[PDB]
Amino acid sequence: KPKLLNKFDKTIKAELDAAEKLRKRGKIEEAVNAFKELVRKYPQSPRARYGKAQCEDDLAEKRRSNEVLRGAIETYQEVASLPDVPADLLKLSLKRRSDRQQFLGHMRGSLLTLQRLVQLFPNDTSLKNDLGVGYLLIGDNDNAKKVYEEVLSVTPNDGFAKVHYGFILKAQNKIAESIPYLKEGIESGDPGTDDGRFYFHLGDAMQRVGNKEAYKWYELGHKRGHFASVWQRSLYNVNGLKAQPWWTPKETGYTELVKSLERNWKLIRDEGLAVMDKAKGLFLPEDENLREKGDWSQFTLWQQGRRNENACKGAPKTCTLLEKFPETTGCRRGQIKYSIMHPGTHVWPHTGPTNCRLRMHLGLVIPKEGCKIRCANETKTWEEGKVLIFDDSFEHEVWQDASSFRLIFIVDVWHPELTPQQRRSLPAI
Amino acid sequence: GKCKDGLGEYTCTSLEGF
Ligand SMILES: O=C(O)c1ccnc(C(=O)O)c1
Ligand SMILES: [Br-]
Ligand SMILES: [Mn+2]
Repeated sequence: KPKLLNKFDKTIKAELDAAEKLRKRGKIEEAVNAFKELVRKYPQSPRARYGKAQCEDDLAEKRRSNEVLRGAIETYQEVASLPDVPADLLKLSLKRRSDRQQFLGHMRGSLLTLQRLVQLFPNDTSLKNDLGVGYLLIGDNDNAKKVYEEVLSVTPNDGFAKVHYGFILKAQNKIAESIPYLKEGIESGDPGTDDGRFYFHLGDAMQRVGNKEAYKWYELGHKRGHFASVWQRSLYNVNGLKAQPWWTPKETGYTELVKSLERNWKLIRDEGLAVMDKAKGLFLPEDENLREKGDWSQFTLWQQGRRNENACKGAPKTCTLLEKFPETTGCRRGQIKYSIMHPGTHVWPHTGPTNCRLRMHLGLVIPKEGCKIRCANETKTWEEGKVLIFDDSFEHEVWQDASSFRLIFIVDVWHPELTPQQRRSLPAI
Repeated sequence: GKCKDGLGEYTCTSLEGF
């Protein structure tokens, strides 16, 4: 189907085929040398250069080496620099370059390739969609939005562009506007639309507008293997981990951590209050669009398993106390932070990103009435000097209707059933 | 842009390599 041979490459098809057959049989080492031989003999051959790249690519797989793949990335570029490159081969080479750049984490470099691909092929809609993804990976939602707007004006029915346009709208807090795009995009069934992210966000957007159809989408996402359950909708999961909304200290096995938090809770409180009084700028407003209303700020001591040295200046005894517990200071998928919430605050129902952590809440300043937290179908309250534990990968909701501020201390721990190797290898969140 | 409490970002992990 795809024609990858220009006029000259057709005259050396036997040599090119002989080398390609070696690569297909997994004889990577022999195939690399064969294509290198063809590159020296035919330095202008696009197919010879592409074969060298593909062989380097397959070598990285067998070797599991980044550096081998990085070499293939340059060779894929070399193909596009050669003269008289067939269009199918040109697209295949630069697309695989982008895909491998993103695989390695080179998102900025993948963008340039994707911009070049769109310039070379202005009528290819799928490449524009791929360019939009390139923008979303570096955090450039403004440019990603334009790309999908450009696609939708030419192809209004493209489901991939729809879910991504809807996703961008929802991230911009345009909840009502995002629903038709997310819903029509998933319903389209186009490749790429069956993604847990769009199920997760479509149901959330519906909950925020009072649409009772939200949980139908949660059930469908669960039915298509994106969600472990209707109530537990995290997307970065290690399958098989015990899943329950609420945990007791015994069940977690972190009894020594809990004891230390409850026995020393007053010093933890006092250092938080001192920061409130004399260094309030260390408390930063929640910035994930999780509030319907109210005031909610957090003072973070650890994130992604990394201590914030300057932040710990404000709570030195607390940070020293926590250094003894690597189950939380080493939790690269959690944080340690003070959380202050004021009256008139409601936090939308929401789910955390991962099932690999449990959340400990130590009450520090808890008004008598007005403060409560629901996880799954069960609502509970904080207590000063006491620890609550819940799995925030389950839907949970919070209210603050007291007459003064509520201060808690939040300590994330690895899911107890995670092995040491898993705790060291899992990418940080 | 990190996923602390929610799933607002397009990708929450920043993986690099094998
Ligand atoms: O600090 C809070 O009140 C709060 C609200 C919603 N979620 C969490 C959490 O720890 O996940 C904490
Ligand atoms: Br400061
Ligand atoms: Mn939460």
